[PDB]
Amino acid sequence: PEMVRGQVFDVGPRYTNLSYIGEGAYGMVCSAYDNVNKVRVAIKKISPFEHQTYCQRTLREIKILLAFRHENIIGINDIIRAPTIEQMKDVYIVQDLMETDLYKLLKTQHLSNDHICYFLYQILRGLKYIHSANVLHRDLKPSNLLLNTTCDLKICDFGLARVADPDHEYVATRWYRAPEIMLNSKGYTKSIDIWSVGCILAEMLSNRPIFPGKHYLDQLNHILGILGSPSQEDLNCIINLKARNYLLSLPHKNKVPWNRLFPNADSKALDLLDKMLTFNPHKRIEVEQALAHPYLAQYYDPSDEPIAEAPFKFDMELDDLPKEKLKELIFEETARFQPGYR
Amino acid sequence: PQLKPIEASILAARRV
Ligand SMILES: Nc1ncnc2c1ncn2[C@@H]1O[C@H](COP(=O)(O)OP(=O)(O)NP(=O)(O)O)[C@@H](O)[C@H]1O
Repeated sequence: PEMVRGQVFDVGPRYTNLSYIGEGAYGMVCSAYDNVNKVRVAIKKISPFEHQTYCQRTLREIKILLAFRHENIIGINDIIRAPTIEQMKDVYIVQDLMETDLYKLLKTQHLSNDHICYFLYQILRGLKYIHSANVLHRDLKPSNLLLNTTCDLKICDFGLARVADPDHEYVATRWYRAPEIMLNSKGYTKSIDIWSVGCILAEMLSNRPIFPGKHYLDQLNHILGILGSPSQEDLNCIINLKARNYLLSLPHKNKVPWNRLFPNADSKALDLLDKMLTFNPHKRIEVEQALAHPYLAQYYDPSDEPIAEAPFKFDMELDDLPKEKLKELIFEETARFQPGYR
Repeated sequence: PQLKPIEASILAARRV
């Protein structure tokens, strides 16, 4: 088989010419050539079987991506793994090849207001479909927005996605986490994705993350430094009046108007930004509302903005199964890409 | 990395 940076990529003979693209903790991503279909694809080797959390993440991403059909959401073209459970040590997910992501792009490229507007419409368009299935993505951030030079945007990486439930784990970055998650919320509400989207928008507008905290309390300090100290009702809407004490310990800070940051931004983008980054999740703009905001009027089209057929449902609680069970589920979930499955 | 116009996208295309 082919070896990429010292690792087996056992995807032949159908897939060949693997070129390394990128890396995460238990997964590597390569470009490749599909000789059966004669297209360039992306292949993710994922080796999650050592840890429960990775297993559960992998199963969520698989089930959701196979259940969703949307222009603005990455799909899964094929999945390769061994023919017995004992041999299965890795899983390869074949996806459409995208050219870059928003994170890698913003590194080297000032966006124009036109691109910003159109990228945001695309995110929210994908998100509408997501939320309409009653799914929360929960990890929206630039590195999860895949793009082409044609300016198509696809949302990827649903390892932390769940079914919304107000109200009867965690993450690389807190940078795009809604304030309520540090306070009183499990992030089981659709408002958390909206906050992430606002964070993303702010980052396209200025090429830098708006709230780059280094740890839990610092993340809050960044957020409040812009949004200003919260109102007593935004307070004690709390499910926790004992981290609220911590809030009280902080000096009052004023709301730094959005035109002082982002002085050149379009007034309508800034206005939509204000509505997406509101401290109170209940006062926070929803996906349909945001799509309908005047900033996105040119692209706004309910008739060409698809909605899920039904709510998604897991059927088993994944968080709570041992990795052995989860491995077995992963095996049965991928059997449909095996030759001779019935 | 350098972006072509919006008008390239097929989604954007069905906006005309
Ligand atoms: N289908 C794809 N087409 C092109 N690039 C992709 C694709 N899927 C993932 N990537 C890229 O692969 C790299 C990271 O993949 P990934 O394994 O998901 O990283 P991670 O640590 O798992 N998730 P993230 O924190 O969002 O980077 C990035 O450079 C992405 O741009």
